[PDB]
Amino acid sequence: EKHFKYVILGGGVAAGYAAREFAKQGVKPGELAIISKEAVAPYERPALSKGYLFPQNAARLPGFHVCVGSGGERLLPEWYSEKGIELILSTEIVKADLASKTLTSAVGATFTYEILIIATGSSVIKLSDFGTQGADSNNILYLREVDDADKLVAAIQAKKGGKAVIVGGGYIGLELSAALKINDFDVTMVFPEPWCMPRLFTADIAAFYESYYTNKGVKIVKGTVAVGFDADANGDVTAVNLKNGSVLEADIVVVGVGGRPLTTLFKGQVAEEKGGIKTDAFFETSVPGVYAVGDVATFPMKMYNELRRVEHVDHARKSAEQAVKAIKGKESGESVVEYDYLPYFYSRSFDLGWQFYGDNVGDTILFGDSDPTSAKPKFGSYWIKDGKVLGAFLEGGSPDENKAIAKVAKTQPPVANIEELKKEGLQFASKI
Ligand SMILES: Cc1cc2nc3c(=O)[nH]c(=O)nc-3n(C[C@H](O)[C@H](O)[C@H](O)COP(=O)(O)OP(=O)(O)OC[C@H]3O[C@@H](n4cnc5c(N)ncnc54)[C@H](O)[C@@H]3O)c2cc1C
Ligand SMILES: NC(=O)c1ccc[n+]([C@@H]2O[C@H](COP(=O)([O-])OP(=O)(O)OC[C@H]3O[C@@H](n4cnc5c(N)ncnc54)[C@H](O)[C@@H]3O)[C@@H](O)[C@H]2O)c1
Repeated sequence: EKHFKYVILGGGVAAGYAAREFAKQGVKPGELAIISKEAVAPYERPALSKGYLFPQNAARLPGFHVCVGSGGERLLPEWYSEKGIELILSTEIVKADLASKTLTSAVGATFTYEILIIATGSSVIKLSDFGTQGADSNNILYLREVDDADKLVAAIQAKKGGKAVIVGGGYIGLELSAALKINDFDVTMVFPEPWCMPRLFTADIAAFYESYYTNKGVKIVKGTVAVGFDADANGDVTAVNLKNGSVLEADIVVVGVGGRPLTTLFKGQVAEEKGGIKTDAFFETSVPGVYAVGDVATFPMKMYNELRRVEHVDHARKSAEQAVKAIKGKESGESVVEYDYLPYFYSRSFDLGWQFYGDNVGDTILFGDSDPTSAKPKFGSYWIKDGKVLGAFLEGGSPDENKAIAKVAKTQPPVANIEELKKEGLQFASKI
């Protein structure tokens, strides 16, 4: 039975960035523990679907421990022990009782706390959820944690030069389709929607990336779903059966069909909304002394005057920081300001890299070029509602251009002339 003044439950992005903030805020040896079911210290999860899969110069632990993903210092296991912050690894909590402030591990150990930070992130929706036949065949893989990534690297090696089917057209789908093609697989991506990345992309943006990918040799099958998987006598996947009637041969299948916030330990004990744990502007739940951050939190997004849940990395880092600031502020008598987040999303495919800021609401225009067979692609999009820019996307931007579009999203400037916005889209951003 161990007690700590502060317990972070989960050892991911938000956990690590919260530890770093606790350090900055003066935490003392013996005050803080992090409990994680993973066997390693907090790391930059984004590396797992990018640099981890590169066929050379790949990312590997301990290189991508937090906080190197945002250009900060690296927090190795030794940083935590030198600060007297205890890492309790390979420990999965299976029961949380918020009244008695007690956590229980699968093996029966118990942990009590005074303040709890719920940083349990998301799990992955699985094809067993859809009732897809044969979905338990071997070499049908999902990607969330570094153990998953290691299985994937192992399959990439064992099936070298084979066929991969990627089930899903979101973030995992785009990144993994690219990764498998770069590792010399024949790759087909399958999804039900009419264009990829429906959670952000417009039809116009999606067409650029889908043409890019098919020019690289990736096949895309839209408007269908998997209905079953053939397997061999060892139970290893051999083929994906589609609802449209097509059967795709496959040595590896990777699935990216959505994440789910891991809130199940807390059902009934805290207020929920939009699938996550409802919080205030300081990441406090409906239970005092219990905070939720990162992917599990539904919080007030001040600039859009709405409750939202964000399932991306920038928010996991900044929410973690805000929570610790609020906790420390409450212990002194000190005021903290309400979280004021600008959504920042990004991804990379092959030699492409885009950034998006703000809100994808209103009607869209493109600017730049747009031609996927251009020497060096560089184009963007503005989302315009009520005469003002609410969202901005840019592929191929310099650091100054990226900062400029972020300033557009943050300040929501009015648009006088649309044709002058489309010719000179970034001149507009730079004048803001
Ligand atoms: C492969 C991959 C690539 C990504 N890349 C990007 C990207 O490029 N850009 C971007 O904006 N976003 C990206 N994301 C999303 C981003 O990483 C998440 O928003 C971020 O990790 C959320 O941080 P978190 O702390 O809330 O959760 P997570 O980092 O998932 O951390 C949750 C932690 O809690 C542990 N946990 C859960 N339940 C328990 C329990 N019961 N007991 C003990 N431990 C538990 C988990 O094992 C894990 O350590 C990506 C996600 C994935 C999966
Ligand atoms: N660059 C990034 O921001 C980035 C990269 C990797 C992962 N992630 C995160 O990791 C989590 C997992 O990503 P994800 O791509 O699984 O989810 P996502 O929410 O980004 O995409 C879900 C996708 O599942 C597909 N889908 C739904 N039903 C399906 C079906 N029946 N059959 C085939 N496809 C179906 C859709 O094409 C949809 O695009 C999310 O939180 C995501 O934000 C983010």
